[PDB]
Formats: sequence, structure tokens, C-alpha cells
Amino acid sequence: SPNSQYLKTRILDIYTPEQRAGIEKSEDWRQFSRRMHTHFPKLMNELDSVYGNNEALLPMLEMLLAQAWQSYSQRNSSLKDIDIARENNPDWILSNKQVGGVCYVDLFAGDLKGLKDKIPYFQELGLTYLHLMPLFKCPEGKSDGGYAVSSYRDVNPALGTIGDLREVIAALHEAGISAVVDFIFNHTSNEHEWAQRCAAGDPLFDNFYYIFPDRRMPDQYDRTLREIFPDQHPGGFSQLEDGRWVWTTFNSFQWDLNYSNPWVFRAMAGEMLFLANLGVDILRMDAVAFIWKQMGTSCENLPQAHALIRAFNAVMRIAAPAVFFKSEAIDHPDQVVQYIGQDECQIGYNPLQMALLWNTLATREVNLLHQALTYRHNLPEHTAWVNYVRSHDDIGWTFADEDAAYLGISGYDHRQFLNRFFVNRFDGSFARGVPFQYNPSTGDCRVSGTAAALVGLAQDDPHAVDRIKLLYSIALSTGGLPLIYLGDEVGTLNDDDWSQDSNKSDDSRWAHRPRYNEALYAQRNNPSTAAGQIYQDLRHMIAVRQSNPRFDGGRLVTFNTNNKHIIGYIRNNALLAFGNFSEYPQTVTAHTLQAMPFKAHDLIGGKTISLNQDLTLQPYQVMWLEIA
Ligand SMILES: OC[C@H]1O[C@@](CO)(O[C@H]2O[C@H](CO)[C@@H](O)[C@H](O)[C@H]2O)[C@@H](O)[C@@H]1O
Ligand SMILES: OC[C@H]1O[C@@](CO)(O[C@H]2O[C@H](CO)[C@@H](O)[C@H](O)[C@H]2O)[C@@H](O)[C@@H]1O
Ligand SMILES: OC[C@H]1O[C@H](O)[C@H](O)[C@@H](O)[C@@H]1O
Ligand SMILES: OC[C@H]1O[C@](O)(CO)[C@@H](O)[C@@H]1O
Ligand SMILES: OC[C@H]1O[C@](O)(CO)[C@@H](O)[C@@H]1O
Repeated sequence: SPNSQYLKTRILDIYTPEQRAGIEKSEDWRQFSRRMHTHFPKLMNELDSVYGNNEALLPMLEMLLAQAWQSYSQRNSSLKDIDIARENNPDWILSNKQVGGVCYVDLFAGDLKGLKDKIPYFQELGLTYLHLMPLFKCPEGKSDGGYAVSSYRDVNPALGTIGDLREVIAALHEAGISAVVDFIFNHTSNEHEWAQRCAAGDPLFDNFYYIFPDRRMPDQYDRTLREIFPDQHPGGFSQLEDGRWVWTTFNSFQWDLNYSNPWVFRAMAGEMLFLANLGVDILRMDAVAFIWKQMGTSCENLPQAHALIRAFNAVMRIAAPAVFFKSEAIDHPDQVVQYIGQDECQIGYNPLQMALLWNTLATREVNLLHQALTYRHNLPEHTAWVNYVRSHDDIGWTFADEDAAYLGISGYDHRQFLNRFFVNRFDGSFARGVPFQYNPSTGDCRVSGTAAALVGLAQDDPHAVDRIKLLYSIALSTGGLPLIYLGDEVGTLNDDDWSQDSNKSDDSRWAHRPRYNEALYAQRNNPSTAAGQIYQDLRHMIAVRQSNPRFDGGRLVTFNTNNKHIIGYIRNNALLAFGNFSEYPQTVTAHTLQAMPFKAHDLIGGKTISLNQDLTLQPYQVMWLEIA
């Protein structure tokens, strides 16, 4: 294997002697050379572990490093300042100052210019982080909501131009907001030029996808593949018009890229560098689990998938240090956490906490949540969870069966209950969700619907507003970067017309992708409305989180409340949080509170609470007590 010094000398061979002397004395080359020294051994090691003695590895690597240098050279000086800042502040992601939001540009603001016009609202809300849903060109009609990408470079013209996107990112940065976008690197649309040219037999795109002559290998693979959208097709493959079969983990119009071809890694690393130099701060690594395949396995979470992501990480450390990764792994918690590492994905979605928030609202019992917060919350140094309540996707019940079994809970039976409960097929349920991907072969099902729909706001359940507050309080205070599904902060309900659009009617996730509700946002400062009640209470929690250092960092210790309905945990040995998941009043006894200070200020309600007597919480009440 080559060394960084050898490879650097060859990078420079493209220059005339006169040009080269100038480059070698330059600040950019000095920084690039330093980062090569520090980070190239990781890049080489990870790529070696995946591709081994492949003839194409060294030529690909040299091509990639040449691109990395050109990319860093071209990179804007303002971005190079963020590179340095984050290179010397790896824990910026862990600051209590960070609060994120996510929205669709079209649904929330019409187009990119409209989105730029909403930036003052984002500042008003206190956001420091904004994830914009897939922005680039995609098939007309059905595109999995933009996740079938036809071009990584050309903006969806319904949203505007690449110039509009540049103005948005600059305007976000001006407003103190990180720009977060998707890196959809497991698959492209079937209309992507790479896909068309690969299928057409263009030798330049040979082996860019997984294409088979018949069902022989697809049948073998399907013995062990999980079905993500069983409504759409069985197993992991779809048939082309010419009779061949292509790997399609997701929709039939999403073709899995073939990372066993090192030139595919190179191609996507080039796409990553392009996004980096737009000034993107965080790339959401979509479908991380699926980027390596192996017969006889689930073709999820394989060692090479992790190694490739670590290879991508090294490329950013070399050529765009400001760019961090957010892993999307929605799976068993033992597998979710493996993507999170300073050298892999520095942050990642926390589906366990999210799913168990909803679980706890249904059961009223904090057992599973307490277990998760006790044993699966704390992370390695320089990493963080992204804690959330809802997303653009369905809710999957991804708690661990093994964990549940310790508590005497059958995972299978419990999921059957949660699914009935949240689609209003259980006596007395307050939830108004919609099924998503019921799989008759496994009994698995997921849930669609907005936060407000799932807590009972559609039917004006008097507890709905407080339920929303409780859920978000936990995401905001457990430690990690909280992510608001924009629209939730004014109680936005389902798009009840989603099923009438023939492009959407077989995908119930569209139920919880409503447009910006002008009527609700107009009432956000009106305490007489649900919208204003939700907004003011969420905004207050955001303000407290961001201003109070007791929330800093990602670590917590749970507190045994001795009440099966009340969750408790402590931040920085200084903030004691209680959340009541019962619709009835619930007490923490004076006996349970004996070790605490005599009195404590509650940041939620603003009163001084006596801890030497029984503490009774109203239904769904949250308390944030300063105990140091
Ligand atoms: O200065 C480096 C050293 O590289 C040698 C070739 O062995 O020339 C290479 O570097 C030049 C300057 O970048 C290139 O113009 C040339 O094409 C490349 O072969 C020497 O010529 C040079 O001294
Ligand atoms: O049920 C409403 C609506 O949802 C769509 C597709 O998302 O199907 C979902 O609901 C069906 C009924 O339970 C499930 O069989 C299916 O798996 C689920 O995705 C439509 O098919 C349906 O009309
Ligand atoms: O009927 C309600 C019960 O159904 C299931 O058994 C669930 O596992 C349990 O949590 C719930 O209380
Ligand atoms: O760490 C400081 C951070 O605060 C922000 O404004 C919000 O993310 C970032 O743009 C900046 O890098
Ligand atoms: O740090 C918080 C501490 O400060 C006080 O208000 C006064 O000492 C205590 O009641 C409280 O425990």
C-alpha cells in the first residue's frame, strides 16, 4: 500500500514546475498535506479492508485524491474557516445550543426562494440546524418523495436552481443555521444517467448496479433479505422490461449502487465533495445499512458497509473537515449504535428513544423507555444522538426483543398491540394513525401520521397539547441534538387528502407530510389556541435548553422514580427531569426524593418545588429541576 507522501508528490505532477513551486508554498497545500498525514492512513486501511488487492484500488485512490485536492483548493475560504473551527471543536454537535428542524422545501415554503423567506421564522423558533428534504432532480410523479435521485447536481426545477440553493445555504449560515441535506448514496433512480448507461451496456458504467440475467441469484438472495416496502414488491429485486433483474431494496425505481466496484465509491465520493463545497454542514447518510451485499446474509450492517462509511469520513477529514455525517440506521438498537463514531458517523438518528416515547404514551408505563435511557443512551466521546419525535417516515417499533424479554414483554405480541393502538383499532385509543407496510408474511407493520394526529389533537383530546409537550421535552433534554419535524410546533394534522393523489395513494407516509398550515402558524402567538399553546411551550423549552448549560453534552443517568408511570433522569448531576406518561396525576414520594436538595427550581413551570414532601405531577406534566 502507498503512503501519503508518495501520493502527494504525484498529485502535484499535473502542474508545471513553476506552478508546482507556487502550490507547494501555499496555505491550502500546507493544510491539505497536514490532513493527508493525519487521515490518509485511515482512508487507506478502510479501503484495503473492502477492496483488498483489487487492481483498480490504487488507480481509483489516486484519482480520488487528485479530486480531493482540486476540491479543497476550490473550496471557499469562509468554509475553510469552518473546517478549522470544527477540526478543533469536535464536540460542537453536543452543545446544548444546538436545536434542529426538518422540512420539505415545497411543502413548507413552495420553493427555495420561499424557503429563504422563512429563515427569519427559523431564527424566531431558535433553530441552529435545518435539514432540507431531497432537493435534486428526480422522476416525475413517483420518486419516493425525492429519494429516487436522477441527478446529484441538478436541482429539482420545481424548487428552483442550484443558484437558489447557494443563496439559501449562505442565508442559513448568515442566520446561524447549519445546512443539512441528504446524501442518497445507496441507490439512484432508474432514470439517472448512470443507471440508463449501465443498463444499456455502456462499458464506462459496467458493474455500477447489481443486474442479473434471471431469478437464480435473486431467489437465493431473497432467502435472507428483509422487505422494506412489501406493498411494492417481494424481496429485494425488480424486473426490467428486457427480462433482467436489478437489485432494488426500496422502490422498483430505486436501483442499489454497486459498492463492490471501487469506481462507484469514487463516483459517490466526488458527489460528496460537490455537496461539501456547496457549504453543506451535515450530510444525512441515507440507508447506511445497505451499501454492502453478501449472499447468505441480510445484506445489512455488514463490516464492509461500516468500513466504506469510515472511508467517506476520512475523505471529509482531508478535503472538507466541516462536513459531519448523520447516520440513518433504523433497525435493532445493537446495529443502530455501530454507525455512530467520530471516525464513522459523528451523529445518528435515535429511533429507539423515538419509538419508545410513542410506546410509553400508549402503555402509560415507562419501563421500556427507562431501560433504554439507562443502558443504551450514552455514546462514545465526540458523538451524539439526534433525538426526534417524528420524521418524514413512518414509525417502526424498533426496540430490542431481547431487552423486552428481560421485562417479561413479548416483542411480537407487543408490536401487535402498538400497531392496533396507533391506528385506532384498540378500545379507547386516542391515536389517529394510518397503517404502513403491513407484511402478511411477518406480521410486521409501521405507523403513519403526524405527532398531533397520534396524540389525539384531530378529535380535540384535551390531553393532546400536553402530550406533544411531554414528547418533545424528552427529545430536548436527554442529551443529543433534538430535531423538530416542522409543523409539529403548531399541532399540524394529517394531510387527509393524501389518498386521493394516485401518485401517493399506495404510500401512507404522505398522510404525515402536510403542507405549511397558514391558519395554524398565524395563531402561534395566541394562547387561546392549540397552535399557540404548543408553540409557546415548545419555544420555552428550546429557550431553556439553549441558555442553560445543565443541558450540555449527551450523557445522562436515569433516576428511579418508583412510579411506573413517571420517567426520571439527571443531566450533568444538576438537572433532574420528570415526565408523567399517565393521563392521571402521579406521585414521586418524599421517600424517593430524600437524597435530593431540600428545594429545587422547576424550569418548566417556574416555581420552587419542595422535595421534602410528596411530589404530585399533573397528567403529562414535565418538570425540569435544578438540583445543582
Ligand atoms: O519537481 C518534481 C519533479 O517531478 C519530475 C518528473 O520526475 O517532473 C514531474 O513534475 C513536474 C512539475 O510538476 C511536471 O511538470 C512533470 O510533468 C512531472 O513529470 C521532474 O521533472 C521534477 O523535477
Ligand atoms: O390503509 C390506508 C392506505 O394505506 C396504503 C399504503 O400505505 O396501504 C397501507 O394500509 C393497508 C391497509 O392496512 C396495508 O395493507 C398496507 O400494507 C399499508 O401500506 C394503502 O394500500 C391503503 O389504502
Ligand atoms: O391489552 C393491553 C396490553 O396488550 C399487550 O399485551 C401489550 O403487550 C401490553 O403492553 C398492553 O398493556
Ligand atoms: O458551533 C457553532 C455553530 O453554531 C451554528 O451557527 C449552528 O449550527 C453553526 O453554523 C455554527 O458552526
Ligand atoms: O445550585 C442550586 C442551588 O442553589 C440554591 O438555590 C441556593 O443554594 C439551592 O436551593 C439550590 O440547590
